[PDB]
Amino acid sequence: NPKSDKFKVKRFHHIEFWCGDATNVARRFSWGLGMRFSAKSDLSTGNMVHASYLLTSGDLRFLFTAPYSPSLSAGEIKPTTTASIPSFDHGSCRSFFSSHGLGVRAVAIEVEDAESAFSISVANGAIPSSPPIVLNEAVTIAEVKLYGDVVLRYVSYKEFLPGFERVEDASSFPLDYGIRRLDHAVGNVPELGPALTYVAGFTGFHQFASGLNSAVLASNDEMVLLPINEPVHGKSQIQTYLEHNEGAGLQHLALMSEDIFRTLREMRKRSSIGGFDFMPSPPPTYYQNLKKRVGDVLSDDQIKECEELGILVDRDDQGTLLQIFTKPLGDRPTIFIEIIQRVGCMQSGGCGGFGKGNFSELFK
Amino acid sequence: NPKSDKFKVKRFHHIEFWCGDATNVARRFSWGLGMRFSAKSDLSTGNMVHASYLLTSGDLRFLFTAPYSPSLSAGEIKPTTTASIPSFDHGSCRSFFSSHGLGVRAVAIEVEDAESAFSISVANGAIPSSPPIVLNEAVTIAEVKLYGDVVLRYVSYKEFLPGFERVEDASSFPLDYGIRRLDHAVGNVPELGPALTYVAGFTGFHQFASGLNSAVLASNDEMVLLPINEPVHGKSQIQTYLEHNEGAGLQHLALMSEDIFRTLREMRKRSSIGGFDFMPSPPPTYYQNLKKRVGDVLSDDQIKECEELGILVDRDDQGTLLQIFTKPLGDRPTIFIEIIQRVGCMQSGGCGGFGKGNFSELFK
Ligand SMILES: COc1ccc(-c2c(S(C)(=O)=O)ccc(C(=O)c3cnn(C(C)(C)C)c3O)c2C)cc1
Ligand SMILES: COc1ccc(-c2c(S(C)(=O)=O)ccc(C(=O)c3cnn(C(C)(C)C)c3O)c2C)cc1
Ligand SMILES: [Fe+3]
Ligand SMILES: [Fe+3]
Repeated sequence: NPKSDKFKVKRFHHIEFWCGDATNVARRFSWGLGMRFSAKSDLSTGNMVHASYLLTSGDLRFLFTAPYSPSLSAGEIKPTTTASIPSFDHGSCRSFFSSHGLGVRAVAIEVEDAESAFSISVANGAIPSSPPIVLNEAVTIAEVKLYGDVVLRYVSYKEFLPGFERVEDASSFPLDYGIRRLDHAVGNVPELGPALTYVAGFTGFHQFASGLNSAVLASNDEMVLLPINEPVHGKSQIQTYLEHNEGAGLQHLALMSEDIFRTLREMRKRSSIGGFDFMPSPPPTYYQNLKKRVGDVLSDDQIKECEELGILVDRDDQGTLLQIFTKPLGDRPTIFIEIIQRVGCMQSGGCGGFGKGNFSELFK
Repeated sequence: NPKSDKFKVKRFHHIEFWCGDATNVARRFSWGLGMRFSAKSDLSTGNMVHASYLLTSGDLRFLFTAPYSPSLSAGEIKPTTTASIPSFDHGSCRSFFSSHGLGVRAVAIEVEDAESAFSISVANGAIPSSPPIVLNEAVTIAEVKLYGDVVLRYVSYKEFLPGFERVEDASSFPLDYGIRRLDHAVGNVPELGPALTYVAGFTGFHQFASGLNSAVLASNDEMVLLPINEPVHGKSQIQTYLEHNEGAGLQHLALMSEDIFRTLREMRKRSSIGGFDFMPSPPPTYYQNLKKRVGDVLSDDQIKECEELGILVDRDDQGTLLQIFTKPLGDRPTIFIEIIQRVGCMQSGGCGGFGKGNFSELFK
């Protein structure tokens, strides 16, 4: 839109979850989402600091990290660290998890120059989290505060980060349920205004046009979308999140699927056998009314298939979007996932909206 | 053997894992081990303190617990607690996990009288962890220190604990790979002598007849088996465990299978899709030699099936045992699982031994 990015942003690079045990979370997510085990950085690769496992599905990258006993790297100093992600900190990790529980620590975006991106962001009010560091004279990584204890990590290149080792053979089963990339990453905050002013201030991201108030910030080509909500008192779902999460943090990750019907069949088969659960499906009435609001974009047959899978539908102009939501990913009623597929706008980011019309249509 | 139990022990009741996120660990374990989601105690059941999920497979019960934000129960006091497991403590839980990582907090055994069991144990040198508390005038639970931060929980009745809610319908998929009960729970300690003297001292358990020294303690009917190892310096596998685990703790849980061949086929199918990995199989030579050492108990065909599944075999007198080991359950190279099936002794506990002969046969 006005295209005011203060630095060249390319696209989402990865999402990093800080966990208690990386192995168990990553394996659960791999099976439930159909993401392949692609790379690792841990004791077997010489990393005495943290255990990190990368899952991939198309362009989507989910990183799962947990801290080893500090005792293993007690003789190291930053200049001699065996960690592959220099920003990692045992104390910060444990504190983050103890406070918020399983959740996203970093929303990483690929930029043309992470060093430049960091300096420009800070010059513009971003709170530094981790300075630019050049890994193997090939990749540069830097971090600034986004909201709560969630950071925005900048990654630039001159597969995954150096230090990581590609997973081979049978250790890497080719799971794939259709998920292809991260559409949007939404955060919950107590006060939307200051959060918007802060994030838009350091990145230059423009605004992309109950119980909550929301706003979507987007890069120049609107492919990187960072929405934010705040609660509206007088009980907000966003307020309950803030309480259980102990403050602001990522609310949901919307994952684009090249075939949402296939992704939902595959995910639903695995719900009760190690996978993810979905929220209760809409009533039959929602599908009756769907025939009247999107009848021109989806046949009666495509609508029945949406009903079988509990898929929700909504639309703007230019496009339509199919979406569905999982139940919380872990113990706390905080972070959850959204599976989405957009029809139209030939594709332009945000085609079809974000389903705000479903909040209403669902209640009816 | 001498049958010196100081109180009436019945059998293993459950194993409790203290986690960062109970939901994710429990769902991963459910799928990888084929254990049904049977009961829960969390926000939906009114528990504002902890999230606890029970998985069952035959008589085997695996409990997964994680602490919610203390803020949710900040107005509670022990006399008004909403926790279903009165021994739970946010601080202790977080400390345990931060220190050791994902692992067993409690090895629970059913006794005729948990109050009596606790008092007698303490009179005999057991270090109290949690006093006897009567839940819903129906179940009594008490805890004493076993080793490290692992406690021995006594449970007596007058399904699972009160407060827990049975999982119904589709929320409980009937997974079952053949696992039926807990055979033995082994702990690693720095000094075997004092640990044996301590545990045998308060329970009356009798001794059931490289790099390590081990000893097996057993109840009267030898159905409850609590083995313990210590490292032997001059690098012990047990020493590496102690370092990564930050001290003593449960090393492995041996799970009895009513059909180890079926359990291994099912588990192996799921290894790379959210399940558990197994250690590298024995060489073909191990199976050639197996034909000569157990040829009278297992046909050539049964031996080839053991080779396909990587199952190890060993024997004493009275019986033979089939066993296999998974790779560590979580991030740290600490706790792992053992799948076992015993042939003979018609069944008496410990029939066939524990595979000590395999340590040698494997190296060759
Ligand atoms: C907690 O239970 C839930 C789950 C999903 C929704 C829900 C619904 S519902 C009630 O229909 O199910 C419709 C759209 C969106 C949705 O994902 C969204 C809404 N606005 N935006 C922005 C980008 C503006 C934050 C989104 O990303 C969401 C989260 C609401 C409550
Ligand atoms: C860490 O890698 C491993 C995995 C398994 C074994 C292993 C082997 S191996 C080398 O053949 O694979 C054979 C038997 C047993 C076994 O489970 C055991 C041994 N003694 N006892 C007692 C009860 C006395 C502690 C047991 O419970 C075990 C743990 C050894 C190293
Ligand atoms: Fe969304
Ligand atoms: Fe064993």
